[PDB]
Amino acid sequence: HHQKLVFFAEDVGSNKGAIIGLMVGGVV
Amino acid sequence: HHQKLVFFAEDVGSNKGAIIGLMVGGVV
Amino acid sequence: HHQKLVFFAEDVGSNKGAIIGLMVGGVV
Amino acid sequence: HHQKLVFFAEDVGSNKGAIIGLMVGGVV
Amino acid sequence: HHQKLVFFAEDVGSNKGAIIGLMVGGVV
Amino acid sequence: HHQKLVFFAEDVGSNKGAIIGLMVGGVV
Amino acid sequence: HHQKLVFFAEDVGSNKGAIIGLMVGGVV
Amino acid sequence: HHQKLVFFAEDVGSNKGAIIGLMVGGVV
Amino acid sequence: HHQKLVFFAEDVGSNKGAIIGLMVGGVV
Amino acid sequence: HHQKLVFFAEDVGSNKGAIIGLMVGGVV
Amino acid sequence: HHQKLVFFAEDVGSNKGAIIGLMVGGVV
Amino acid sequence: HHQKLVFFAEDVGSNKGAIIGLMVGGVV
Repeated sequence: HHQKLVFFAEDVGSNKGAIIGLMVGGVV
Repeated sequence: HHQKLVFFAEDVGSNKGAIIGLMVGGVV
Repeated sequence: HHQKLVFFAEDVGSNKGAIIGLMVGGVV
Repeated sequence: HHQKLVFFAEDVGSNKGAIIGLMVGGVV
Repeated sequence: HHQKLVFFAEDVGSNKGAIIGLMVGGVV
Repeated sequence: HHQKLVFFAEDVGSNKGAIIGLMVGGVV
Repeated sequence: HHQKLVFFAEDVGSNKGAIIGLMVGGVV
Repeated sequence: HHQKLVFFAEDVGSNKGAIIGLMVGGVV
Repeated sequence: HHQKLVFFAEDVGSNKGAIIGLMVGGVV
Repeated sequence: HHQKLVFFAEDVGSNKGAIIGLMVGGVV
Repeated sequence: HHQKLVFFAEDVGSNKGAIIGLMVGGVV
Repeated sequence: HHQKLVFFAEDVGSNKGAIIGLMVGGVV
């Protein structure tokens, strides 16, 4: 009477890229 | 009387790309 | 009467990339 | 009557990348 | 000959809510 | 000869809600 | 000779709601 | 010949909420 | 010929909430 | 010919909340 | 009547990368 | 009637990288 259960979870809400807010430039 | 169950989940709401807010430039 | 259960979880909300707030530059 | 249970968890909310606030530069 | 410049940025990639990976329960 | 410039940015890629990966339950 | 410029940006790619991957339940 | 510049940045990638990896429970 | 510059930054990558890895419980 | 510059920074990567690894409990 | 249980947890909220607040530069 | 339990935990909230507050430079 064998029995097995497996549960797995990966990469929940991580930032593997970039999140950048503001960029400004140039002569004035 | 064998029995097996598997449950899996990956990549829930991560940012693998970019999220950038504002870009401004040029002479004034 | 064998029985086994496994539960696993990886990478929950880490920052493997960059999160940068402001960039400004140029002559004035 | 064998029985086994395993539970595992890795990388919960660490910063393997960079988190930088402000960058400014240039002549004035 | 007056001149003024202002630059501002807030809340770049923070987690003000929850990021939870796995939930399991019940009799077996 | 007055001159003024303003630049602003808020809430770039934050999680104000929840990001949850797996839910399982029940008798077996 | 007055001159003014304003630039603004808000809520770029945040999750104010929920992002949930899997739900399973019931007797077996 | 007056001149003024201001630069500001707040809350870059902090966790004001919770980041929790695994939850399991119940009779077996 | 007056001139002034200000630069400011706060809360870069701190944890004002909780980061908890695993929770397990129940009779066996 | 007056001139002034100010630079400020606060709360860089401190833990004002809790970071807890594992919790287990219950009869066996 | 054998019985075994294992529980494990690693890398909860550490900073393996960098968290830097402000950078400014240039002639004035 | 054998029985064994193991519990383990590593790297909870250490800084294996750098946490640096302010950088300024340049002629004035």
